Amino acid sequence: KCPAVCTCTKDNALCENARSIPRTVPPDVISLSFVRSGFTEISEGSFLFTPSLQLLLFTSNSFDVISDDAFIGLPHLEYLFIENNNIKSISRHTFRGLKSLIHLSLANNNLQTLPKDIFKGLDSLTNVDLRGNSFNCDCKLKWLVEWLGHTNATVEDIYCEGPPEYKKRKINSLSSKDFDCI
Repeated sequence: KCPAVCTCTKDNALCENARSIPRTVPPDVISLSFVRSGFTEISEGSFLFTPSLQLLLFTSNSFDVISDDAFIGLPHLEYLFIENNNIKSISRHTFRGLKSLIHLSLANNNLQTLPKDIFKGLDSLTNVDLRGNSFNCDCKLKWLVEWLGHTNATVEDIYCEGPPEYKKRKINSLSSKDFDCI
């Protein structure tokens, strides 16, 4: 049955003010959304009780950590929209196992950095949205500049919000020349 913090149809569940990721979402749902949620963390294997998800949305939440393998066990997931959240930390293997993922959004989360190889193995990606963040253009972001240069995925123009000498520079236009790290 539909969890009380959710509203469900046959195909879809929309959860609001959830205090934890519910483990009782009906296992046949193919799209799941969390809005204004109470939980602060997304630990490994959080969605194993809904293995048939094709779409996941997180919007207007506050997260302390999205952990390694948060989205593991979801081999059919094609759309993952993580937008308009406060997110303190995302991990290197947060998106591990998402071989079918077509479109990832990390838009409007005021992210200051992204860990190296965060998109490793996302071989089905045609779209990634990175706008509306606050990236610091330092050595920790060097990998992203290289990734933007080699990916076939469509990615919008995004801009450094720091350090001050880099502010408003288009990240897509940077080179590894722009970074001399050790």
